[PDB]
Amino acid sequence: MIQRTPKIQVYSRHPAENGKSNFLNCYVSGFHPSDIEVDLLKNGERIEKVEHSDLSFSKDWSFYLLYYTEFTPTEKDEYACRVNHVTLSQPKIVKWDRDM
Amino acid sequence: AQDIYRASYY
Amino acid sequence: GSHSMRYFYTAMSRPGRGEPRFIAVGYVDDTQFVRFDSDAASPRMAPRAPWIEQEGPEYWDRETQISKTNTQTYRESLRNLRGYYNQSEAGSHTLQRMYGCDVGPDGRLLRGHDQSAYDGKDYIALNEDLSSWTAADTAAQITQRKWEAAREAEQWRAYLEGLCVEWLRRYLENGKETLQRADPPKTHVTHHPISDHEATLRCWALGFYPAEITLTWQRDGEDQTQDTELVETRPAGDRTFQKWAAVVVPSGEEQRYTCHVQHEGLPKPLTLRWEPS
Repeated sequence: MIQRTPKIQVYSRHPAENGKSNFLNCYVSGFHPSDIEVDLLKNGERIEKVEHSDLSFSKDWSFYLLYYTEFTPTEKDEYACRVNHVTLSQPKIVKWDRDM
Repeated sequence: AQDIYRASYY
Repeated sequence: GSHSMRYFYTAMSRPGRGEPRFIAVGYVDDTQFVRFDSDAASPRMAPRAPWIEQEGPEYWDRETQISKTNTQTYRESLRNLRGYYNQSEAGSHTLQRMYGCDVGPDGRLLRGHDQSAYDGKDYIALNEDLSSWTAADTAAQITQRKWEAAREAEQWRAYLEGLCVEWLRRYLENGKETLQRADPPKTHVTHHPISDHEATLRCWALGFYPAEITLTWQRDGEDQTQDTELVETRPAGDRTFQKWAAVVVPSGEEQRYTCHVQHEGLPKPLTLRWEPS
């Protein structure tokens, strides 16, 4: 039956300013079915207390979810998003890039 | 506000 | 402009894992305002926009009640379709529904909507006349015959032409600042050298609402439409949206390139160039 691979975008709420507080977003969409798991990573280890938007879906019935957390960008800390879903052979990691 | 009738069974 | 109310329902069996789960979200335009999750601490209809909080205890009771029986009846509905399609009670299945109102800028009804999918596939859809259905297959024809024969069929339609429109107009008033003032994009262009002879120009649209937006790159007069990288419009996390468009340019020639931004919150289209500094 319908199985649709998730699209992933990692990005901040506001333009990344080293030292100033912000929000790290992992937006996953275009996936079916709705069972999916995702953690944000700081330097490679999961982040505590990550909230997420309530399950919704687009006009072609694919789901979407916004995973986020408060964070503070440093010049040095690597943040990322780790996503798994039945369509994936193994958990996919998307690195955060402040320019995208 | 939701429509109660859209709790009707398929 | 036009405005829309939508309820999105997801009902997912998880055999051997738990009871079927039921989630409802409601939207006015691109703003989510209510949420219900049958797995919650104690399942309640819960607010998610400022303006919905004006609603008294009477309101949150009806919506919680409707969603509590939604939770009961959609489990029944998954069993029917399990039966309609002759399916094992072991596999997991998904039922999705959308429904609601459209009203014009003067607040007159335009359209009602009611569509459902089952395991991602279109299943049944209400027609424009709001009083007849289109079925994807013979399973959905069973549902169609039940829905069309119901003593309640007129009251189904009366919801879309009546109560649904009344609440939409109300919500649009309770949050008229929120919901009736488009926020234009804060716009930037940024420069990203690729080699010594190529740079990436990235056009940013940020903080805008509603989500609909157009970002075009123009090399001189015409549109670089086949050389433009566009990401999907995406939520900022604060009820606004972001989007960017990017093009690779000859390192010397950045000024040949303009970004064109259209959004409901912009008087006229914007045009940006890369301003080095």
